[PDB]
Amino acid sequence: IQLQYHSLLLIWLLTFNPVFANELVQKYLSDFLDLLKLVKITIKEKVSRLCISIILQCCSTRVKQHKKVIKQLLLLGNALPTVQSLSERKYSDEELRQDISNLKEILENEYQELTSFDEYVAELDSKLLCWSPPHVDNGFWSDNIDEFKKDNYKIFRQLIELLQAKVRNGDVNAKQEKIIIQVALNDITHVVELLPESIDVLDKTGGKADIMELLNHSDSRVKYEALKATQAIIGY
Amino acid sequence: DELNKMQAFIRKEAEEKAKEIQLKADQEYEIEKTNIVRNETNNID
Repeated sequence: IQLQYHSLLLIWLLTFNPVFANELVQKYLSDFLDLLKLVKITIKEKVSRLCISIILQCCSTRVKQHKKVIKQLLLLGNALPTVQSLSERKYSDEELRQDISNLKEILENEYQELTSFDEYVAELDSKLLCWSPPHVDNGFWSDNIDEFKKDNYKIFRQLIELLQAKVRNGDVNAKQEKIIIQVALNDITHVVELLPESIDVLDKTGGKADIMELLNHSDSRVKYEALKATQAIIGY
Repeated sequence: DELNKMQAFIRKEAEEKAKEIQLKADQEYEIEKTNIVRNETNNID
């Protein structure tokens, strides 16, 4: 605990300089998420305050690309939900509570400009999907169907590439990998049902072959998702 | 699989049905084009 507190203090001191904070922001994209997880797990007021200060310094306006860094943190590490949970929780330390409130306000301001499309784009870039609300939201798919087909179906091509990578990674058949594969299959089925022009692009890019390969997967959920995608493709 | 084969066979039957429909529609269009050709001949006349 003492070593972790000293490391957090050193990180905050380094991040006090905007140039060093900006350099460390790109050094580890998951550093903010790890710090938030450590702050949530740790019950020490001093450690939580140091973690909050370090997180704020990275997203502080002094550091370069403050808005971009804040948006990336909120999209990847779920900074807004963690900050909202921390605000609801009661902290004995007044300085830690003030830092948590400031971080929550910053996260809310960053998320106000952001939308579900930005979150979906970030998830696609990170190649991580765990059945997000947008995937199961019919309205989100209806209002984002044109966006997916935009730029010569760039989003559809990215989804097809992610599905192909998951199929290549299907040998491991990890639970997270299986969930990602199922989410990608559901997204492909939605993009085929709505604006079926992407179906031809997926077939050209081997999406149908990937779905057929996933139809023989050992996992029951993956097999069911692949069967549903095949039914949406040409099935009744 | 078997389900895909039935769907593909249905598509094949639909395509075969569309082939007869396309031929019938094209034959009607050919007759219609001949009537339009008569109008073109009238314009030439």
